Amino acid sequence: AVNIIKKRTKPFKRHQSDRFKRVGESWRKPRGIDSCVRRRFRGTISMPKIGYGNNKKTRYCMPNGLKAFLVRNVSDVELLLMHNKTYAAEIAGNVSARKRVEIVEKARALGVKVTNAG
Amino acid sequence: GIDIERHHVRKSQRSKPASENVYLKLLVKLYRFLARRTDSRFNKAILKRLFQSKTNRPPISISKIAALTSRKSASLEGKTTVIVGTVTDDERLLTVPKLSVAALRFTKSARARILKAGGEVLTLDQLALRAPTGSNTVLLRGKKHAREAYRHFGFGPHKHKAPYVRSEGRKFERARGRRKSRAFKV
Amino acid sequence: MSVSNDLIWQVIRDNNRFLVKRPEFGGIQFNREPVNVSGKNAQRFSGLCNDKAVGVQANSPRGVVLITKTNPKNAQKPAKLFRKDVIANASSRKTYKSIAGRIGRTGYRDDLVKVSVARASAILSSQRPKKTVA
Amino acid sequence: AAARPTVSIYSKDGSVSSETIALPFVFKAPIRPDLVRSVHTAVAKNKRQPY
Amino acid sequence: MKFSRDVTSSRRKQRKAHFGAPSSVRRVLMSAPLSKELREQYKIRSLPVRRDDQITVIRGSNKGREGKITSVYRKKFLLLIERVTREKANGASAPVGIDASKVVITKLHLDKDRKDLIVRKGGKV
Amino acid sequence: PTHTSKTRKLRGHVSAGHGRIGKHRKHPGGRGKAGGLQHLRSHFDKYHPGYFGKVGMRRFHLMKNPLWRPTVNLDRLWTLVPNETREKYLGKNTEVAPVINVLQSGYGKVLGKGRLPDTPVIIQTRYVSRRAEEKIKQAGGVVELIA
RNA sequence: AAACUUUCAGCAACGGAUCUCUUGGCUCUCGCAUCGAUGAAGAACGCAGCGAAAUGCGAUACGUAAUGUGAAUUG
RNA sequence: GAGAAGCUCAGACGAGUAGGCAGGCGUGGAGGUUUGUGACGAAGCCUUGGGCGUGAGCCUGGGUCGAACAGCCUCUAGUG
RNA sequence: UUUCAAUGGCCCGUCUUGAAACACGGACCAAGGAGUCUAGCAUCUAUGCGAGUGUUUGGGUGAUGAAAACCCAUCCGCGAAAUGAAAGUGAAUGCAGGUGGGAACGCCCUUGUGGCGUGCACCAUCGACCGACCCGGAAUGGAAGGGUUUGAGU
RNA sequence: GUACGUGAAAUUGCUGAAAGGGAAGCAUUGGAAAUCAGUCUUACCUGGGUGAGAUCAGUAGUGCGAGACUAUGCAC
Ligand SMILES: [Mg+2]
Ligand SMILES: [Mg+2]
Ligand SMILES: [Mg+2]
Ligand SMILES: [Mg+2]
Ligand SMILES: [Mg+2]
Ligand SMILES: [Mg+2]
Ligand SMILES: [Mg+2]
Ligand SMILES: [Mg+2]
Ligand SMILES: [Mg+2]
Ligand SMILES: [Mg+2]
Ligand SMILES: [Mg+2]
Ligand SMILES: [Mg+2]
Ligand SMILES: [Mg+2]
Ligand SMILES: [Mg+2]
Ligand SMILES: [Mg+2]
Ligand SMILES: [Mg+2]
Repeated sequence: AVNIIKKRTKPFKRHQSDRFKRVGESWRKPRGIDSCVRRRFRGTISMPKIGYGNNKKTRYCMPNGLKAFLVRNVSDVELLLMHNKTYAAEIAGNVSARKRVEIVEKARALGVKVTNAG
Repeated sequence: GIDIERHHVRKSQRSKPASENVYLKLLVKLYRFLARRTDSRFNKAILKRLFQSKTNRPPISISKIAALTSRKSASLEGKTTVIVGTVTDDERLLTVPKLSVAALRFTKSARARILKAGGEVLTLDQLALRAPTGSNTVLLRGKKHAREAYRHFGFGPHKHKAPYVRSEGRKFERARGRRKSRAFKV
Repeated sequence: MSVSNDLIWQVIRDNNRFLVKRPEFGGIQFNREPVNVSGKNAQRFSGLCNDKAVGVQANSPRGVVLITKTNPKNAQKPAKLFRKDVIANASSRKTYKSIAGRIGRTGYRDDLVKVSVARASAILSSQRPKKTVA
Repeated sequence: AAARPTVSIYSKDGSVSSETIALPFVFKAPIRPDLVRSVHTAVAKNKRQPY
Repeated sequence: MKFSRDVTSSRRKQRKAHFGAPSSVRRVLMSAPLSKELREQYKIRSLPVRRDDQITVIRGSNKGREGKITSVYRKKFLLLIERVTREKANGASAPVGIDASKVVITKLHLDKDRKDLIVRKGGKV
Repeated sequence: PTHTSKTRKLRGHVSAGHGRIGKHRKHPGGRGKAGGLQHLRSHFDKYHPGYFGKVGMRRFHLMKNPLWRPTVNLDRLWTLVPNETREKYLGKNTEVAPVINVLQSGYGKVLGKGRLPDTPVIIQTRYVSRRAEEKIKQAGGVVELIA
């Protein structure tokens, strides 16, 4: 949770997804027998590989050094009582406005940071 | 670049059992500790065999145990036999001697006959208490190549192995290529 | 009589009502059982295994209740297995000292004094009045 | 020696009675989640109707 | 739990038998609870509704209204109650249907057959 | 189950493991085991020698019941008797000797593998090998033949 | 500088994916044995206050007798 | 203590078609479990906002919407 | 995020020695769309039991509610014996043998990669034993004696 | 609003933004413009100012030896 470095912030888009709407952006390994991308010719897009993996100490951490724990109710927030300096509460999208208020209050009581407050 | 040729790179051995038996996991836990905190080759032998598959851990019968521990120049008189595997009975041995055996499993008949003859049966954790380094122990194994598949492995011209045949008799692979009167023999 | 505590952990290390496991962050696990002060899924902190174990829960409206497991003769009697001592209306200095005495100075779970005090501290911090900022 | 692992019997009003039963030997059987899962996987298929 | 081999818990069959019920079957399906005073008087919990019966609405926007049953629209499983209407665009008043299960009968249109139905159902006159 | 199958791993790999050059065509060397004498000979002659041709006499309408004769060796003879009978006679000196009727244990011939303890026993069998009979007689017992 | 072309977003179209549903299908099991020259199966033409397709029916024609229910039908 | 399936110290190494193996991601349905989410808005969809993962993917703000739906351990397949 | 500048970047899929090809498919988008299930066989793994193993051909608690669970007898399959075309015959000289290597254990050194004694598994090897075959070989039987051989044996 | 639940994509109109000398798209790096997040110095500890208060360390007593706890009082 100190000095968080990302080896890369660009997302690795699928080859030719910029040219055909039928080709989604989500990454696919090119397997063509002539593929210039698979062969890594200069000037082509990069492919995901294990060398891009981030430091094990800072992996998964948000910029503030915390990791965003999803919470669906008050009891999920109570799970983060002792882990106040390592986990932040992320309130689920399908939690009602009433329950969301009770969650925000419980997190504030425990000193748990909430990523999506408001 | 570096010119490295890599043949024995990844070790080929099991580092843990494939079994999900929780009690086998407890025995491994015991013998991981014993093999690490002692200088005994016996404990490393037990730990390694606790990982092995069923086919690599053949059974042994009480007859073989009785024979192996009763040789003329033995001195294996009052020592505990240990096998990481199943101890079966041999009903052909009409009178069982007094034996001390430590094993993973005992067949119901093997266990009853060992006890009735005044002997004793131990699990491997009981063995660890009695001989924490395996001192004055006879470590034994069953016959690895007694299983059916080894009748067939290596079959080929003039190898004298067993063929894979659906049935046995004349008309089932005893003709051309198996005798001189039919072209050639093997 | 006893079913082994090692055996119980093997059964419940990945399957129990009190374990909340998520695949995020590479696989985190939380333990929610009442007699687990640390809140982490491990054999030594699980009250379901250990003959001696402690838990610190919140007591309404102030203070904490110290939960402890009685002598293992009650292992088969769940009604007599858990002891719940209400340490409430004491100050923070008084509360931590009693927890340390009951758990540590008795030799019960000396390994769990620090975690228990920290857990009681956090519960007490959660119960304080809210200085709401209008 | 004498194990004496008895189990108490409770009356219909919740009070423990004076009668006990020795703990049946089956309660000392090995507890095997791997075996139980394998058997349960098979047995739970045996009510299925073909489609 | 049901145990009879002659009873179906199939959702498909139950829904088909309800929405495909013939006219005489739909009469029993459109039953209403009797009022507390009527339950004691006749020892009967509920009856198939009937035209010219007196009810009060117990659920919905029209809860608390009272009136005769002007018609029993069985094709729609609906009751039409007197003076329970709504205004159309052109000022005409359109009757508003209410489910039989959502009213309670406060006065029965007793007649020879209805009297026979009370005694047959174990009730009193 | 399908979830753990190799087919699931080959999704996105165009040739499904069967090669781009040679492919996964319909039967490219014929159906079944056809061709053992011609283009499959190098397999048949290596792994199934003796496959082709005839050996021996035919026997029309073979009926296996008159040929029924499972065998038991001497080393199993005392295992056919109950535990109480073994304790009463085996190793003791008695005026009567136990009768082991091998036919009621499901055997038609007594063979001679193994050894016998030194107690008399009467072995009732349809058939017996020569060496089996000699070892029974050395133990003080006898063979009595039955039908 | 516009117009024009191109991309993105909002809004509006075009289109009918998606999601949820389901008096339908499919499959299994259990039970049963009953067509016709006393004219069947099938076909045609007709029958309702306002009815063409379906259901039903046959000049006694969305039916007569008989039995049960017991106030509807409904556009 | 550090899910002993854990913890800790160190060194070397990293092209890949056809092909092989492993560990993962996602989908429909089944058992178990989670005082699980939900008309005070489930699912779905849009997005000129945010976050996580090398990646498969995942979480979230705002908009739209109207009745169901999800996490964890297992089972299963007409599963990308 | 958009755009600009500088530098790089040919159209993917495919068969191919070789595709940017003046080789073929591909105007666009949605939804659908291809290693399955079954009778076997083989290796490997897990589980149960083990000289045995396999309750589901059947029968029972059974009527209640029962396509499940659970229980129960005789057979039978595979395995516990091979060999021979067959008629047939059918597995211990010995500690169920000897030799070499060898796991594990014990003892001696004296700090070596030690010597000594048992020797599991496995492999190589010399024998013995059973069947077939080839011998001599003193009406029917083939006992002792043999063999360079032979068997998917002990 | 019956051309009716939700209402995707291709494709289209309007509005806004931006770019454009014989394609466009992409990658790297920054400029420019637009837009997003830090809520910090919260907690805990001590000192300083005043304030009121059932008042705290050792003890007395209520499971024999030692240790923790609550509870009646004193210690004011
Ligand atoms: Mg990234
Ligand atoms: Mg191909
Ligand atoms: Mg070719
Ligand atoms: Mg590589
Ligand atoms: Mg499906
Ligand atoms: Mg929603
Ligand atoms: Mg878009
Ligand atoms: Mg990352
Ligand atoms: Mg498919
Ligand atoms: Mg260039
Ligand atoms: Mg090629
Ligand atoms: Mg090409
Ligand atoms: Mg070509
Ligand atoms: Mg072509
Ligand atoms: Mg074309
Ligand atoms: Mg599709």
